[PDB]
Amino acid sequence: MECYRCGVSGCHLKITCSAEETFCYKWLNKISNERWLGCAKTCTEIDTWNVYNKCCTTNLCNT
Repeated sequence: MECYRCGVSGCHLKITCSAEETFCYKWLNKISNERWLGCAKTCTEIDTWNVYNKCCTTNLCNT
């Protein structure tokens, strides 16, 4: 599986997940609009004053 990740060129970059990294994350800073995307072994959904994070478990799901 792969997930999207972000760099200077945008958030369309692809990264291979290990077998244990069964999540793609999409972590958004609600204050700065920073996007943090990738593969992870653990993923907790978050919806606070400053953070939104969504978790998903299929290839390139963190659009």
